[PDB]
This record gives sequence, C-alpha cells and structure tokens, in this order.
Amino acid sequence: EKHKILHRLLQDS
Amino acid sequence: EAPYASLTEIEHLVQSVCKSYRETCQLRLEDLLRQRSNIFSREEVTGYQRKSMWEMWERCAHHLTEAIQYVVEFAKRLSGFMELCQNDQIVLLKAGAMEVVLVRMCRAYNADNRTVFFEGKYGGMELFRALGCSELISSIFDFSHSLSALHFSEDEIALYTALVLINAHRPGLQEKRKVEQLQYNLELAFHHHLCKTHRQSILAKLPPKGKLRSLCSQHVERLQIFQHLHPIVVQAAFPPLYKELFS
Ligand SMILES: C[C@H](CCCC(C)(C)O)[C@H]1CC[C@H]2[C@@H]3CC=C4C[C@@H](O)CC[C@]4(C)[C@H]3CC[C@]12C
Repeated sequence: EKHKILHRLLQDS
Repeated sequence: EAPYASLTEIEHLVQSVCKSYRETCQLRLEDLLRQRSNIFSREEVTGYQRKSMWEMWERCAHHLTEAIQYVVEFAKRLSGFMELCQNDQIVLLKAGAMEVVLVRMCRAYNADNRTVFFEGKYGGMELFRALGCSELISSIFDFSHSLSALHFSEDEIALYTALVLINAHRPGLQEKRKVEQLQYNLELAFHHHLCKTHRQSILAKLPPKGKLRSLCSQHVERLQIFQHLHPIVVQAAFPPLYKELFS
C-alpha cells in the first residue's frame, strides 16, 4: 500500500 | 539465476548464501550464548510490565525495525535477488522480512528457561505484558521453541532464511518463473548442505506451511488494534519503514 521507503532502501548505495 | 545449475554452481551457491548471512546476521552467536545467564531480575520484569502500552509498542517497533534492516541487507547481498524486477523485490520483502526475523529469533532464544535476548538481558514472554497481546507473544515463543528443537547451525539458518525470503508462492509476483528458478536453486543448495552433513531429517521438522504467515498476519492485526487506540504515537514515533511494511 505504501512502498516508497522500501524502494529507496533497495536502491540505496 | 541459471537453469540446470551444476554441482559446482550449487556448491558455490551454498558458500555465497552462508557469506551473505555471516555479513548480515546482526547479533553475534557467541555473544548471545555467553549471555544466557544474564536474566532480567524480578524488579526489572516488574519495570517492563509497568511500562505504558505506547512506550512498550514504540520500543518493540524500533527493535523490530532494526532487525528488519539487517534482513533487507541480507536480501540485497543474496545471490539472484537484486536481479529480480523491482516489484517482486518488494513483494518478497513485504511478505518475508518479518518471517525471517521470527526465524532469526531462535538464535536469541533460550529453550532451557524460555527467554529471549531483549535490551541487553534475557527475559520471558511476561516481559512483554504491556503490549496487550499475550496470546500472540506466547505463540511467538512457542514458535521459537519449536525451532530450538532443530538446533540449526549458522549455515542452516543462512540457507533456510534464504528460502523463507525467496518464496515463489507469494501472491502478487509479476515474474513468478524467475522466483521459482531462484527458489529451486536455493533448495538445491540447502539440500546439498544437509545431505553432506547428514541433516536431511530436519526437513520434515521445519515449520508447517502457513505458520510464519499466521504469526505475521497476527502481528499486523495487533498493530492495527494498537494504531486504532494510539494513532498519534504511530505517526510521531514508529519508524516509517515499519509502517510501510505493516500498515
Ligand atoms: C516478541 C517481541 C514482541 C513482538 C510484538 C509484536 C508481535 C506485536 O510485534 C519482539 C519485540 C522485539 C523483538 C526482537 C527485535 C530483534 C531481534 C534481533 C534478531 O537478530 C533476532 C530476533 C530479535 C531478538 C527479536 C525477537 C522478537 C522480539 C523480542
């Protein structure tokens, strides 16, 4: 339902 | 990540998965075990039980979120995972992150006295009374106790948690076939390791299908009940990642 953070974590370098 | 993985590829995969776990296991096993005699006193337990519902909920949300961040790191280092499409990465983690934490809990669980390592000492389920979900807590400790009977090695925990995360049955995957292939190869890795160590008897003892999902679904329900009772606390204090995962 909200996954903006999870998306950012996954693409965090 | 490869159809018809060779024996060599599967041996490499065992090594890779164990390394990924090693780098992301959060709590050092030897630290956990050597602190088994350090148990919250009657006074300290009383302290916890006298805590406000909101304070206990916010502490536990914090600590779970920290555990979940290590699982995310595990996923990122896990062979094949970052190759999955972005949607499926999220579906697997949303469904599996808390499941992995529940499995990782067995390392921090003393079956001898039914305690878990929390905020620097071992405490029983009664430590968590202020949450107001004693039956769920009891179910979680029961689950940890069922795992304790397997006496996983660190390599076994690594290979099993990989499979808890890479579950091709999660509804909402857009490229199911890729996940099925990753899952199968991880199964080959886990099975290979168990076969070499004469530990395939554990397979029949692993948690029943749907058990982890049940515990996680109850966690979400209890969170919703809490959030209904204390909506501002969740807004003000709870980690955003935790809300995204579970609300
Ligand atoms: C059983 C209790 C209460 C859960 C409450 C619920 C179900 C409503 O969220 C939880 C709260 C905090 C949890 C620990 C946080 C972190 C770790 C580190 C990880 O390496 C292994 C698991 C462990 C020890 C968690 C166990 C479950 C805990 C105590």
